[PDB]
Amino acid sequence: PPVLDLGALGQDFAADPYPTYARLRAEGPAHRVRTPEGNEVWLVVGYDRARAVLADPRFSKDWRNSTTPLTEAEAALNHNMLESDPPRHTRLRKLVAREFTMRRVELLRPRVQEIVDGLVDAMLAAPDGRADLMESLAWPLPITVISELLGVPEPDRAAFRVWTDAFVFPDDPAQAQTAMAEMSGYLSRLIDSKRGQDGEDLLSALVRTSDEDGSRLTSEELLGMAHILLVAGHETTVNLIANGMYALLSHPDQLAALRADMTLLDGAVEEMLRYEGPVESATYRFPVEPVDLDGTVIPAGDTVLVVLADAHRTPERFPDPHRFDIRRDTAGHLAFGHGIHFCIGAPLARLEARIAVRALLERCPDLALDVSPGELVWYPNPMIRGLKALPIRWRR
Ligand code: HEM
Ligand SMILES: C[C@@H]1C[C@H](N(C)C)[C@@H](O)[C@H](OC2CCCCCCCCCCC2)O1
Repeated sequence: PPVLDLGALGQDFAADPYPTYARLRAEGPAHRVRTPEGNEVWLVVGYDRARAVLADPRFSKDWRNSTTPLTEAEAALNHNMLESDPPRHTRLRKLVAREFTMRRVELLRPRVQEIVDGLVDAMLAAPDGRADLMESLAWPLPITVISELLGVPEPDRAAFRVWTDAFVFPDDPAQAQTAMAEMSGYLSRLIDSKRGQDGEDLLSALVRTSDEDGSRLTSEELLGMAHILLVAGHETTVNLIANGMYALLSHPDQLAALRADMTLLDGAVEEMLRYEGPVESATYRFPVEPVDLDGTVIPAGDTVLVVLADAHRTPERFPDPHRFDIRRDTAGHLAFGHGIHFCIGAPLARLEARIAVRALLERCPDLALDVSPGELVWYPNPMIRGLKALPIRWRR
């Protein structure tokens, strides 16, 4: 079986990748491909198998188990809980699990509500009643919340939309590398700027942790932890809010239902995650030994991508999978992963999305998509499902 080239597709595959994935699931669970970027990885498709592989400790997240080389810039950033296995994963996550529980997150609700209120105020002041939702709300909300939590100064934040329109979605390989180096350079200087200043933000608390005992949180892990916590939502929450609003605006009858009964709101957010969540493939996994998936043997050290998008379109698990239905049973979706690496930010992502979605519906009369779906442009990236821009309008 050849290597299916996804850069060849090309296309087209950016707009709607799903039939490709379903086409593979038909044959079997595991498939060699080459990305638009051009790397040889395995894809794992189909719900049951995707779910199992996410939580299977035969598939490592530690790059020591991978045969793929890292650049120096990549390596500088990889001492984080997501690119670790137990016991390191266990020790790292314990350092911040208390910060991110539902109940600690619930305390942020007034402030999140306040940030959204202000962003929409600003949005609604447009004379023509037209906006790009990505710029006015989807981007600035998550960055503002996570920057306050971690103590990134307001003037420093604009650089991050630049670095992420690079780490996450490049446009040139060397420039993703440059972005990485600059980001790491900056986070290191930010870390140093907290020392001895008695800050109460999370980054200042992590600095003292590391300084009190380097075996509990090394200086590399400290930088890794700042990095992962900061990037995670720039790539994800931004896209859930934009993909989800697009979902709703492009299924007017679901929008109408949600307007008629806002108690449906949490369920609608879940179905935005199921139908078009931002993570289309989970982060890299590395078999620690050959792994046989229904007669396909994945060799030790190869790159394995769990395709969450396909799992979410598996009809035996999610009937009429292509229907966006805000009242669907979404229980068991994979949009936040599964197993020891299950999303730590999930309560915070859900709080930000639920508040943003509610504010839009409540405050934008006759909110509409302001281009046809066919004119929207999705990033070519097959790991992150995200839009370049989301034009909307409302009645002024
Ligand atoms: C809608 C928004 C979000 C989505 C869809 C999402 C999705 C995910 C997924 C799928 C994973 C598992 C990756 C894998 O197994 O390969 C994950 C892990 C992780 N997420 Fe989230 N995420 C979101 C928001 C956030 C936010 C806001 C934060 C930071 C507060 C965050 C921090 C992390 C961290 C640190 C991990 C690694 C956890 C571990 O390895 O134990 N995420 N996320
Ligand atoms: C550590 C990984 C390595 C990948 N690589 C090509 C440099 C990158 O795309 C990924 O993604 C970001 C956010 C985008 C993927 C979201 C998956 C779940 C969020 C957890 C944080 C990962 C960081 O960070």
